[PDB]
Amino acid sequence: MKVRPTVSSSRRKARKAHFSAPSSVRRVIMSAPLSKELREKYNVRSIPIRKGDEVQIVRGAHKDKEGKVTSVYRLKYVIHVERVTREKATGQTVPIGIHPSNVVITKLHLDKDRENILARIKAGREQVAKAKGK
Amino acid sequence: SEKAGHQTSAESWGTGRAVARIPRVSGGGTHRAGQGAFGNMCRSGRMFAPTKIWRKWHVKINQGQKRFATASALAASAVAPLLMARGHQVSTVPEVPLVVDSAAVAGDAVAKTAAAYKLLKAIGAGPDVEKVKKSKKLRAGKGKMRGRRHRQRRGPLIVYSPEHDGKELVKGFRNIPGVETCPVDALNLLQLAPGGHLGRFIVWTSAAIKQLDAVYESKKGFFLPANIVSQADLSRLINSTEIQSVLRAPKGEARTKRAC
RNA sequence: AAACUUUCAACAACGGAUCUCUUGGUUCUGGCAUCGAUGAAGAACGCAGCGAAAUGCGAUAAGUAAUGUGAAUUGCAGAAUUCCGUGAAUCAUCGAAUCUUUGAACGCACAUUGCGCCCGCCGGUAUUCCGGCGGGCAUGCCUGUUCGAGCGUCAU
RNA sequence: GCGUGAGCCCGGGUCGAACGGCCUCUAGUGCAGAUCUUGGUGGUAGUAGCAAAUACUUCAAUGAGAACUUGAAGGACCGAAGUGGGGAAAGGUUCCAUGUGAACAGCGGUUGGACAUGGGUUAGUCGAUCCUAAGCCAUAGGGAAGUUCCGUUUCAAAGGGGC
RNA sequence: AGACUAAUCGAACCAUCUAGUAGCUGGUUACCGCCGAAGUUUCCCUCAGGAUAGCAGUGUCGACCUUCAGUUUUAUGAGGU
RNA sequence: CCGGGACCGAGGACCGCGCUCUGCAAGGAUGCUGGCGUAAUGGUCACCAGCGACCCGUCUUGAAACACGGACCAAGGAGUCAAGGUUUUGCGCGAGUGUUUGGGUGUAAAACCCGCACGCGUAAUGAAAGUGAACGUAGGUGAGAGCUUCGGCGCAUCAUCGA
RNA sequence: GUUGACCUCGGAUCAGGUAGGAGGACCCGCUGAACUUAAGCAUAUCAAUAAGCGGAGGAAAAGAAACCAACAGGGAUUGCCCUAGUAACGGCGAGUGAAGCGGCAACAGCUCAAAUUUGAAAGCUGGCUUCGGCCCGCGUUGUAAUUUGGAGAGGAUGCUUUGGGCGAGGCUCCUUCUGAGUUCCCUGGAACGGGACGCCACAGAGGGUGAGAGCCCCGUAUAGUUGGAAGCCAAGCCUGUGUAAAGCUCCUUCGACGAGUCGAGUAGUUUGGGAAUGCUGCUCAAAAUGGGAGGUAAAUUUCUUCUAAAGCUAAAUACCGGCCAGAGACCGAUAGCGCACAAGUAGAGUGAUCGAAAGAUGAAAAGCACUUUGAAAAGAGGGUUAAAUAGCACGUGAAAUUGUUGAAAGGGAAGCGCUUGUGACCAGACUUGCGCCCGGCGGAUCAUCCGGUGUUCUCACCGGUGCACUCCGCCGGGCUCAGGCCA
Ligand SMILES: [K+]
Ligand SMILES: [K+]
Ligand SMILES: [K+]
Ligand SMILES: [K+]
Ligand SMILES: [K+]
Ligand SMILES: [K+]
Ligand SMILES: [K+]
Ligand SMILES: [K+]
Ligand SMILES: [K+]
Ligand SMILES: [K+]
Ligand SMILES: [K+]
Ligand SMILES: [K+]
Ligand SMILES: [K+]
Ligand SMILES: [K+]
Ligand SMILES: [K+]
Ligand SMILES: [K+]
Ligand SMILES: [K+]
Ligand SMILES: [K+]
Ligand SMILES: [K+]
Ligand SMILES: [K+]
Ligand SMILES: [K+]
Ligand SMILES: [K+]
Ligand SMILES: [K+]
Ligand SMILES: [K+]
Ligand SMILES: [K+]
Ligand SMILES: [K+]
Ligand SMILES: [K+]
Ligand SMILES: [K+]
Ligand SMILES: [K+]
Ligand SMILES: [K+]
Ligand SMILES: [K+]
Ligand SMILES: [K+]
Ligand SMILES: [K+]
Ligand SMILES: [K+]
Ligand SMILES: [K+]
Ligand SMILES: [K+]
Ligand SMILES: [K+]
Ligand SMILES: [K+]
Ligand SMILES: [K+]
Ligand SMILES: [K+]
Ligand SMILES: [K+]
Ligand SMILES: [K+]
Ligand SMILES: [K+]
Ligand SMILES: [Mg+2]
Ligand SMILES: [Mg+2]
Ligand SMILES: [Mg+2]
Ligand SMILES: [Mg+2]
Ligand SMILES: [Mg+2]
Ligand SMILES: [Mg+2]
Ligand SMILES: [Mg+2]
Ligand SMILES: [Mg+2]
Ligand SMILES: [Mg+2]
Ligand SMILES: [Mg+2]
Ligand SMILES: [Mg+2]
Ligand SMILES: [Mg+2]
Ligand SMILES: [Mg+2]
Ligand SMILES: [Mg+2]
Ligand SMILES: [Mg+2]
Ligand SMILES: [Mg+2]
Ligand SMILES: [Mg+2]
Ligand SMILES: [Mg+2]
Ligand SMILES: [Mg+2]
Ligand SMILES: [Mg+2]
Ligand SMILES: [Mg+2]
Ligand SMILES: [Mg+2]
Ligand SMILES: [Mg+2]
Ligand SMILES: [Mg+2]
Ligand SMILES: [Mg+2]
Ligand SMILES: [Mg+2]
Ligand SMILES: [Mg+2]
Ligand SMILES: [Mg+2]
Ligand SMILES: [Mg+2]
Ligand SMILES: [Mg+2]
Ligand SMILES: [Mg+2]
Ligand SMILES: [Mg+2]
Ligand SMILES: [Mg+2]
Ligand SMILES: [Mg+2]
Ligand SMILES: [Mg+2]
Ligand SMILES: [Mg+2]
Ligand SMILES: [Mg+2]
Ligand SMILES: [Mg+2]
Ligand SMILES: [Mg+2]
Ligand SMILES: [Mg+2]
Ligand SMILES: [Mg+2]
Ligand SMILES: [Mg+2]
Ligand SMILES: [Mg+2]
Ligand SMILES: [Mg+2]
Ligand SMILES: [Mg+2]
Ligand SMILES: [Mg+2]
Ligand SMILES: [Mg+2]
Ligand SMILES: [Mg+2]
Ligand SMILES: [Mg+2]
Ligand SMILES: [Mg+2]
Ligand SMILES: [Mg+2]
Ligand SMILES: [Mg+2]
Ligand SMILES: [Mg+2]
Ligand SMILES: [Mg+2]
Ligand SMILES: [Mg+2]
Ligand SMILES: [Mg+2]
Ligand SMILES: [Mg+2]
Ligand SMILES: [Mg+2]
Ligand SMILES: [Mg+2]
Ligand SMILES: [Mg+2]
Ligand SMILES: [Mg+2]
Ligand SMILES: [Mg+2]
Ligand SMILES: [Mg+2]
Ligand SMILES: [Mg+2]
Ligand SMILES: [Mg+2]
Ligand SMILES: [Mg+2]
Ligand SMILES: [Mg+2]
Ligand SMILES: [Mg+2]
Ligand SMILES: [Mg+2]
Ligand SMILES: [Mg+2]
Ligand SMILES: [Mg+2]
Ligand SMILES: [Mg+2]
Ligand SMILES: [Mg+2]
Ligand SMILES: [Mg+2]
Ligand SMILES: [Mg+2]
Ligand SMILES: [Mg+2]
Ligand SMILES: [Mg+2]
Ligand SMILES: [Mg+2]
Ligand SMILES: [Mg+2]
Ligand SMILES: [Mg+2]
Repeated sequence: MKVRPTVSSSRRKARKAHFSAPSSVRRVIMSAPLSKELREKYNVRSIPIRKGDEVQIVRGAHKDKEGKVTSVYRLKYVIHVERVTREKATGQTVPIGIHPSNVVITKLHLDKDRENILARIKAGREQVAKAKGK
Repeated sequence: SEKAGHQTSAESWGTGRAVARIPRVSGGGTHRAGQGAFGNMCRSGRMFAPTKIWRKWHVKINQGQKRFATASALAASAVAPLLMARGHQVSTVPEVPLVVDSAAVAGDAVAKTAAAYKLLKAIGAGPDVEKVKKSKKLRAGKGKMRGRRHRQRRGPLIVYSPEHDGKELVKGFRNIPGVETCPVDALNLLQLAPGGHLGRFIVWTSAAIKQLDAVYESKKGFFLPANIVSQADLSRLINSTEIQSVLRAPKGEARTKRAC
């Protein structure tokens, strides 16, 4: 149960905030879990998904398929992964939208800022446990 | 709202125009022109006797009658047949009233939810806790839109002494569904007879049971009531020698034979 | 006997009731005190790669600077960054700026994109005329400065 | 199938996300009428009618389709106080060219003041701008609790010309 | 001409007081069970309206109070049709 | 004292009143036999036949009325809420009763706790100054449920004479 | 005569400033109705209200007694409870109506005029300025210090009081970080459903994800933790010093105190205010132990209590108009605001103003490629989808009213009640059950006794014994009894 007076538990207000969120908030809403190997390597459990990293599908009809993230369509709350597609009546190929909460990241795109994210969350995630241990 | 249905300037057309007498909107060029207004029978009108905020929402109860009812509920909580008739599962509890030693008092004695859950199982309260977990449904109407989505059953109530036990056990029992806590000196009739039905299942602590008599001694203007009868067992009275020896002989049987 | 009229069922029509849904209302409770001559509230006209409205903005015009975040926007297209460092975005924040014509509205007017005056710079032979550009000129009242009026009135 | 009754329960079809029994609590709680309110739909009925302003006919072309589209040839009307040629008030693109399924032109339509896409208004001499009329409003002053009323030369120290 | 003052004139049009008042006309929503009327008295600027008594229902309490009666009989009064 | 027909069979161990007394017609139907075991009995609907049957709501002494409203269908549509009185039902305490204007406290608009004043009641009567409820086992007489040592004691309430 | 002042009144696009408009829910004033009730109506009521006008703030206003009282006396203002539907007003009709005392919320006090600094205008706006001051001006028709009735001034008397600077530490705001299954089987287009096995919990609030998810994602609990800014409070330390200024105790004597104001008459309005409660107009118009009040007009004599005609000031109280936030036994698209949508919009009126209708394909557009008939709109095939009985005239799809197919009736209405008939369609009920005897088949262990354990203390259960005329089950044959409908 919630305690603090600044927190609201209202169905009407919660749906409004979700479906009208700006772009920098939609980034955090679209997160995915890491795989067991990466989770052990980095001591991180989840991260916002980015274009240019590998993924495996674990729910829905397109299960056990893999590929790279080709686009993050924040206005639709879906992602596109290469080679998971469909054909129109004319025979043209069109991608299928997958919600990022039923994939697992098996390899992540890395740069200077991405490394800062992973280091920052890890340091806090272990400081909490160290203080909790007393 | 105070002004709903009265934000127009309608006036009756009077008799002679072959229409019913009722205020009608004035103007032209819209659908709204010429339509009825101000009535409780009219679309977009005003309702009959609009509701006000100065109706009585609260009720005053004599404090003596409050104290009578809470004492009557405590007595009913020590009758095992009444516990079963209110839906509680108590087939494996050793005694009623159920009292546990002060092993729930120390710093972090049951301050973890895992520890508190483990203690309820050993004592014999486990089946009543699992009854709540398995009962959970979606509410069956428009209450879902208004913040009340689910319904479930009630479990045991835990009574403790905040002065001796330490009040840290509230954290441990809070997250388990169905379990409530209350101090011994602030007992609540809403929890002791939920829904107006008697026989709540209660788990006491040793320190709390010792304090219960001192609590009732210090209530100015209240004393425990006297009953209107003295022996509640009706069969002992009727079938005693004092009464059966002075009766007249029976005039008939439970079934009368038909004559003519 | 058909056709016609009437009653019931199945399928097909007309119409939008019923059931379920809700980024909207309504009522209560708690916190805070901040418009304008340094030009407000309101009105008009414009601004996008492809827009009529709605939303945003003002010739720096679907926005500029600055700070944070860290890879998009998306109906189409192109292009940019692609996180090296020089940094996507109708993102968040917001302390520096721009801010057309009006409006208490202020050179005089206005049913007119009407008619004047003062100071300076630049051109045309020019202190005086014509054109371009910049800065100015409302009313009531207060304190001070300076120039005055009156046998109101003092001394010489 | 049950119930004197208001009603309750089951079978068959359609459909797609929530719902009921029992004891208490609570109310914006039960419709045929009010020339009742809002919305939808009949008979009448393929009915009343589509008759002022004299009037149309032949050939060819276009087109799926021609009485009311275009060419030529006949027959007619308005008869200079015109059914002609230009303006003021008012409207605001109705003007021109190309093209077009539906809707509109109370019959039709290949035509249109309709629908879509583009184009079109050039002044020192014609107007406005300048002057005053009937009138309206500032300034000096006087009323009115006040929004404001009167007052237009007055019981005012009210200007402009040169070097 | 009681004529005209935007299809409005024996006192225009618009918003508000305003859900103005009506002893007067119209309407007023499921079922079964038991009981069951009045249009008469007195007063009122009272006569299409009220108060007041009567007629009706519901809740009870006192005893299950030799208790009563829209009737006959016997004795005994009053009356001017 | 003998015949002939029609309709009906409630009840469910024994018990009673009786008689013509191995038993019976006496406090309510049994015995024997045939056909058929399914649409045969039974039920729903449609239609013909015999008898019966004026349009509802409303005002009115009187409505089927030549008295008014009503073409049809769906959804909406009218004795409520507050303060102040009163009688009656249920509940707590009882010569008293009432926490909640406020304070304490809290798992925080809930629940729990506190007590100084105050309201109603405990005494009336006069315009007012004012005064202010026992002769008696809290009286006598007639009724009176219940109890009773059978002599009486006598609730509630009614009528009556007194303080 | 010249020149130089002062007083009053003016000019300037002189130097520097300031007001108007919006908003108006709540606040401070002015002005001012009628509908209605009185069963008619004029005083009355509605109401010291609606409409109209002026002026402010986060609150405004009020406020430190010319008060209440009649006591053994209280002691600035405001608000709640009570006083109290009371005293009183009123065609004494309908109706109206306060205050003192008492308990609580919140608490806080002050400064001018009237005196000679007179051994020294000791005071202030503006300009320029090394920053230290200088210069003009205001002002003696009065700018500072001193005094405000609680006092005070003027004298005695001898004790006491004060100025600067650091400052640990804490509080408020922003920001970084936070536990646990996508384990196995079934249905399904898709598990977020059912079954099995686990884990977290100071976190089982809420929302999303292809259907009801504590452990898939955002968040939710707890004290902490990385970084940044500005304020406030504050334990305790380091320093001067009496030129000056301040408090207390006593006293002969002094002791200034607001004028067309108070008060009186009269007129109007208002109040519960009654020979007149407040306000305003006109006429008259004061005083020094004087003046006001002391709820019945007047004269005489006492008593009580304050100190008018000048001024400032936080809190408890009102309000959802403005900017934010949290909620509910409220409404669910003819409801709820007029507006869930490009709504104060489209549209009407010369104008002031009036003012609607209108939400829902599917998880995903995968929004129908190709062939064929047609001038075209479209149709027929063929595709997508879990579904086109979801095709943008899109969830579900009722009634009035209409088309086709099928059944039936009809000599100037139809519909309805009771009761047979015919045709069509249909729910039940019945199918066997218990018992006895004979035979076959299989399994035990039936009665009794010993040990243990319960329990209603005499009744049972478990282990051992039993071992074929006992006990249990099945099958085959015969017999009695009971069983459905109409007679
Ligand atoms: K209105
Ligand atoms: K008519
Ligand atoms: K709990
Ligand atoms: K609905
Ligand atoms: K715009
Ligand atoms: K002009
Ligand atoms: K079905
Ligand atoms: K036709
Ligand atoms: K003609
Ligand atoms: K002609
Ligand atoms: K010109
Ligand atoms: K020229
Ligand atoms: K012009
Ligand atoms: K000109
Ligand atoms: K003139
Ligand atoms: K004026
Ligand atoms: K008009
Ligand atoms: K009448
Ligand atoms: K006679
Ligand atoms: K009977
Ligand atoms: K009637
Ligand atoms: K009729
Ligand atoms: K009562
Ligand atoms: K009392
Ligand atoms: K007796
Ligand atoms: K001057
Ligand atoms: K309001
Ligand atoms: K006003
Ligand atoms: K009193
Ligand atoms: K000086
Ligand atoms: K002074
Ligand atoms: K510090
Ligand atoms: K599957
Ligand atoms: K699966
Ligand atoms: K499951
Ligand atoms: K006076
Ligand atoms: K005096
Ligand atoms: K007096
Ligand atoms: K509406
Ligand atoms: K218009
Ligand atoms: K399915
Ligand atoms: K299909
Ligand atoms: K569908
Ligand atoms: Mg998923
Ligand atoms: Mg009107
Ligand atoms: Mg409404
Ligand atoms: Mg429902
Ligand atoms: Mg501006
Ligand atoms: Mg410009
Ligand atoms: Mg200029
Ligand atoms: Mg000025
Ligand atoms: Mg759905
Ligand atoms: Mg209703
Ligand atoms: Mg109806
Ligand atoms: Mg009716
Ligand atoms: Mg015809
Ligand atoms: Mg014609
Ligand atoms: Mg004609
Ligand atoms: Mg023609
Ligand atoms: Mg002619
Ligand atoms: Mg001619
Ligand atoms: Mg043309
Ligand atoms: Mg054309
Ligand atoms: Mg036509
Ligand atoms: Mg046509
Ligand atoms: Mg055409
Ligand atoms: Mg056009
Ligand atoms: Mg000219
Ligand atoms: Mg004027
Ligand atoms: Mg003037
Ligand atoms: Mg006219
Ligand atoms: Mg009404
Ligand atoms: Mg009316
Ligand atoms: Mg009867
Ligand atoms: Mg009279
Ligand atoms: Mg009548
Ligand atoms: Mg009696
Ligand atoms: Mg009786
Ligand atoms: Mg006579
Ligand atoms: Mg029988
Ligand atoms: Mg037979
Ligand atoms: Mg039959
Ligand atoms: Mg008949
Ligand atoms: Mg007749
Ligand atoms: Mg009538
Ligand atoms: Mg009619
Ligand atoms: Mg509805
Ligand atoms: Mg100047
Ligand atoms: Mg203003
Ligand atoms: Mg009224
Ligand atoms: Mg009246
Ligand atoms: Mg009347
Ligand atoms: Mg009248
Ligand atoms: Mg007003
Ligand atoms: Mg302000
Ligand atoms: Mg305040
Ligand atoms: Mg103030
Ligand atoms: Mg004073
Ligand atoms: Mg005193
Ligand atoms: Mg006081
Ligand atoms: Mg009282
Ligand atoms: Mg009162
Ligand atoms: Mg009054
Ligand atoms: Mg002093
Ligand atoms: Mg002194
Ligand atoms: Mg987390
Ligand atoms: Mg869901
Ligand atoms: Mg969830
Ligand atoms: Mg699961
Ligand atoms: Mg004074
Ligand atoms: Mg007045
Ligand atoms: Mg007066
Ligand atoms: Mg809300
Ligand atoms: Mg609708
Ligand atoms: Mg609506
Ligand atoms: Mg729909
Ligand atoms: Mg097709
Ligand atoms: Mg379906
Ligand atoms: Mg349709
Ligand atoms: Mg549909
Ligand atoms: Mg139909
Ligand atoms: Mg028939
Ligand atoms: Mg054995």
